Amino acid sequence: STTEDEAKKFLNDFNSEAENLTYQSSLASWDYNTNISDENVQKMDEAGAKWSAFYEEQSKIAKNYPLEEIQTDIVKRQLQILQQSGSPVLSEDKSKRLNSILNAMSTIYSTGKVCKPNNPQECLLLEPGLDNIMGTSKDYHERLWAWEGWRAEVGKQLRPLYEEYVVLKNEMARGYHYEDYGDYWRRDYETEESSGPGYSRDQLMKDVDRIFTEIKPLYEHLHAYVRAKLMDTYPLHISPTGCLPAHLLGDMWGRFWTNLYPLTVPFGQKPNIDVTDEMVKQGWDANRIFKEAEKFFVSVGLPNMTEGFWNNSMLTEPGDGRKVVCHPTAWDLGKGDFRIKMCTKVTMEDFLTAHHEMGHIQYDMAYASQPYLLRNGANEGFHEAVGEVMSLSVATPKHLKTMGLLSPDFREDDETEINFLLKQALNIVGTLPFTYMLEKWRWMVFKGEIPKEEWMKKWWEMRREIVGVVEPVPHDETYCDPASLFHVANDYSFIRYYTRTIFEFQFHEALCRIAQHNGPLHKCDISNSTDAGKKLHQMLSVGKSQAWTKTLEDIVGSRNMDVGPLLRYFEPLYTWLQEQNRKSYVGWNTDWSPYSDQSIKVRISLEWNDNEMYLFRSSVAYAMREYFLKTKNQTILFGDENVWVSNLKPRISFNFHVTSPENVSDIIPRSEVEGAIRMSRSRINDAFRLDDNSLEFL
Amino acid sequence: PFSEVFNATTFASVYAWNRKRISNCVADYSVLYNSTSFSTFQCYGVSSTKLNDLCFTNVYADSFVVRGDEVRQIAPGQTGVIADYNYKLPDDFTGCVLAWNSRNQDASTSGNFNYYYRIWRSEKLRPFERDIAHYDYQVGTQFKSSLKNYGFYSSAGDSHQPYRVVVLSF
Ligand SMILES: *[C@@H]1O[C@H](CO)[C@@H](O[C@@H]2O[C@H](CO)[C@@H](O[C@@H]3O[C@H](CO[C@H]4O[C@H](CO)[C@@H](O)[C@H](O)[C@@H]4O)[C@@H](O)[C@H](O[C@H]4O[C@H](CO)[C@@H](O)[C@H](O)[C@@H]4O[C@H]4O[C@H](CO)[C@@H](O)[C@H](O)[C@@H]4O)[C@@H]3O)[C@H](O)[C@H]2NC(C)=O)[C@H](O)[C@H]1NC(C)=O
Ligand SMILES: *[C@@H]1O[C@H](CO)[C@@H](O[C@@H]2O[C@H](CO)[C@@H](O)[C@H](O)[C@H]2NC(C)=O)[C@H](O)[C@H]1NC(C)=O
Ligand SMILES: *[C@@H]1O[C@H](CO)[C@@H](O[C@@H]2O[C@H](CO)[C@@H](O)[C@H](O)[C@H]2NC(C)=O)[C@H](O)[C@H]1NC(C)=O
Ligand SMILES: *[C@@H]1O[C@H](CO)[C@@H](O[C@@H]2O[C@H](CO)[C@@H](O)[C@H](O)[C@H]2NC(C)=O)[C@H](O)[C@H]1NC(C)=O
Ligand SMILES: *[C@@H]1O[C@H](CO)[C@@H](O)[C@H](O)[C@H]1NC(C)=O
Ligand SMILES: *[C@@H]1O[C@H](CO)[C@@H](O)[C@H](O)[C@H]1NC(C)=O
Repeated sequence: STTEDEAKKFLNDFNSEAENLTYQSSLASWDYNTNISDENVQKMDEAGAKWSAFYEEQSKIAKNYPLEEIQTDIVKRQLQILQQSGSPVLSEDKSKRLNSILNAMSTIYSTGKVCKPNNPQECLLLEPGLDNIMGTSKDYHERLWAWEGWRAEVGKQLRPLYEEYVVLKNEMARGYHYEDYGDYWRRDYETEESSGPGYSRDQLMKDVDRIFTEIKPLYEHLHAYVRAKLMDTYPLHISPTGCLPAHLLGDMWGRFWTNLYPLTVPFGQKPNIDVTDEMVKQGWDANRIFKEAEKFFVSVGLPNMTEGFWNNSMLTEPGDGRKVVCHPTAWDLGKGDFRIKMCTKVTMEDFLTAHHEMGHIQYDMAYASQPYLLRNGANEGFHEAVGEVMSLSVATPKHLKTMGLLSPDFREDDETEINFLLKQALNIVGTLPFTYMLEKWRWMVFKGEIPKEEWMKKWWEMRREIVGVVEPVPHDETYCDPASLFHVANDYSFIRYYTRTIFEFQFHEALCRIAQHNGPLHKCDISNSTDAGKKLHQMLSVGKSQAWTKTLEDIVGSRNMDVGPLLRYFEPLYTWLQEQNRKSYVGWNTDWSPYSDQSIKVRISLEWNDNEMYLFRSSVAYAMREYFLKTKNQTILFGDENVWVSNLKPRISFNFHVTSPENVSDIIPRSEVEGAIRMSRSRINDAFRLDDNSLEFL
Repeated sequence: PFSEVFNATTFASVYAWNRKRISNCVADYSVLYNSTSFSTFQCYGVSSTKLNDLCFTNVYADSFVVRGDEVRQIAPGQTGVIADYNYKLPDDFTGCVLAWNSRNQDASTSGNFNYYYRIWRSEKLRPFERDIAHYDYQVGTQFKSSLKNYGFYSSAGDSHQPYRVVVLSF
């Protein structure tokens, strides 16, 4: 009869056949993740193959129901989800090529090695080896070696794979009637509200631009403070006015600044909160940690953990010979089965992670009553926002004091709150320009606003202008520096981490207002607040049945993303940073580089393509060898790879500087390179058939 | 109120339930009151306290293994797949509905797929009528069976767990 009834029948049959396959796939995945073996890989592969084949087939039938003839909102949203994702229009060879490219990128990221300059046999992987150096080392040259060996032995491998990946993903997204892959990634935030126009995919770009503009002053003051503290360590390597070098930010990519806390701590004589010893005492185990998390969630009115949660979840590493994945994840298996897989130690970080994963589980059982398509977060940021706002409420010193983990003799002075807010800001405020800038670069790479010959140029232009971070070594188009990040090489969207923070602090402000908290927002605990839990459960009950704008307006009173709660959270830290940055320079210039002061500008006056540039680099290396042999009586095998070229106009001018072999941090002084040029000027100017007037060598 | 209705080893599916006619006088109802094993013992038309002395012409007892979240559909006066296409109760109901969990008998680790429910019918069921005919129905462009089987797993929530429902009718 009517298309509404046929759509309802199709959705009922799809749900009945879909919880079956989703639960079987989840059971196979759980059996692999809690028991790693080659036998359990095949079961997960088979179950996922059945589920994916069923999903693409049912999307193919789901395309046959026109969306303009459906009046019920729930059927409309379910059919929109079914029709948006499915079998692409890509041909079988192109789809095979895309799968091979993605597998190659993941394998290169997971198996890439960087070897020491002095020991060729000491080659380091990223996760145990290079991450330790990038997070713990205070040596400029070791960190520079780790930062430059990565993106050169790995990113240069990922450059042509990413170049083909962009084209294939853009074709696949154009097959789904989108402009590019960035639009297909921005389809998550698109809604059709009943009253007035809804949220669009360009509105997300406009909103994140506005939010970054609003967070720019606080990030500028935090950047100035971090630069002033990172001038003490690493002297004569940081400009007081310029950007921060990319290899001194606490990790490989500068994503989080949390490892800079020992260098940038205010009031280092004040100890931070660490109740791990108090749970080593009093006989705390993982069961006590998760029972306390359940008690916290019961205190706000949210339901208890189910009986199957306590039986089936892996809260500890198994004592028997079972290999497990030790990543804390909350699992929504389906059919009312909620489990947490995590290897819990008796630590404060594990306490807060337990509260985070229990918030994920609470969201799952809140929207478990919805139909299967709508059993998700309102957008991709809501789940992680709920987890982080539970972790924010729990981690307050008042909560630990009433929990018994903090002694009553502990007093909260103004110096301790500054340390807590700065440690929070190195993870929260320090990651927002990086996330925004990376998503922006990916969006205009997919759109085509960045041509293939300007990828690294635009990457390190927006890194200087947006993040205030300068590269220590110039990078041409042979490099692929975004692809050295996990999410870029593994095809993961990144704007969810940006929207998560805004939504999290909006929810924090709303729930602290409901809980009648009167003090500063960073000292707020929503425990014993049945009204706050009631509003939160009203939020979490609707998973995807309505627009996320309506859910956001229901919980925080605003339809739009607002960073005002985030700035209100960090207001005392902002005042303290403004007081501290009175003798320092706030802001940065995009002209200073670690290699900028020692580079010689070369003007071309007249076919100067890459071959002539290679010949020029070889000539400069030969002049370097001749000067070092005939002046200092030292033999050093300078090569073309030791001559670094920056600010390359296509035929007008460029800048160059020379570094030592086996040490990329040893930039040769500009006077020495000038003397080498003036010593062997004849061969250099005879290699291109020109006089000394055309090549100025200023 | 008999032992063989509530202690049967195999229970019927909801689409093809089992009706047992009782016409004896052995009905003390104290086991049903004080068993404390019934998840649902709410009923209508009687106060569930003056049931011992009152007598009836005949007693009809049903048996199905519906899921946990469709135990509420066995009440009169609301929609649902079980209430529409499976067993349906009239608006004027003078009996009692009893239900209890059966995870230990009707659920397995690999899944128990021996219990079926009707997913669609041409017309809504009139009160107290049963259909057993195996027929296919149309969704999209494909013909598939109107009987879908329950997936009863041991590691499932209470809403997705098997529930043996016995409905008395007076
Ligand atoms: C979730 O995923 C599970 C995965 O296991 C799935 O369970 C399977 O369900 C199917 C569909 O109901 C079951 O297959 C049916 O089973 C019986 C016969 O099964 C016997 O033998 C098997 C051995 O393989 C045993 O496992 C089982 O216990 C029994 O001993 C029959 O009822 C079915 O046959 C009918 O349907 C076929 C469909 O094409 C027809 O070809 C066939 O001829 C039968 O239809 C005809 O039957 C009558 C013939 O005279 C006639 O009256 C009818 O009108 C009709 O024409 C069918 O084979 C399968 O056993 C289950 N697997 C298990 C338990 O491991 C769930 O279905 C799935 N759930 C959802 C909601 O998707
Ligand atoms: C972990 O996985 C192994 C398989 O790698 C399981 O061993 C299987 O156990 C089943 C059930 O008894 C047997 O039928 C298989 O033959 C076994 N396989 C092998 C390779 O020995 C093992 O039971 C799992 N452990 C747990 C605790 O679930
Ligand atoms: C409010 O939550 C707090 C914990 O955040 C509870 O406070 C303690 O509860 C225990 C157990 O009842 C008492 O022995 C303590 O005296 C309480 N206070 C402190 C300072 O530790 C409190 O019970 C919750 N409120 C209610 C009404 O239950
Ligand atoms: C690589 O070169 C750097 C820079 O020349 C060396 O690091 C130190 O550099 C400072 C000036 O920046 C000198 O005063 C020191 O003598 C240098 N050495 C040390 C040990 O501090 C660095 O040593 C060189 N070698 C390596 C292996 O990194
Ligand atoms: C949650 O579980 C605890 C411990 O069994 C119990 O005391 C409490 O009443 C339960 N809360 C609710 C709301 O059911
Ligand atoms: C959980 O495990 C306990 C202890 O073995 C058991 O008594 C209980 O029935 C289990 N609960 C389930 C499976 O829901």
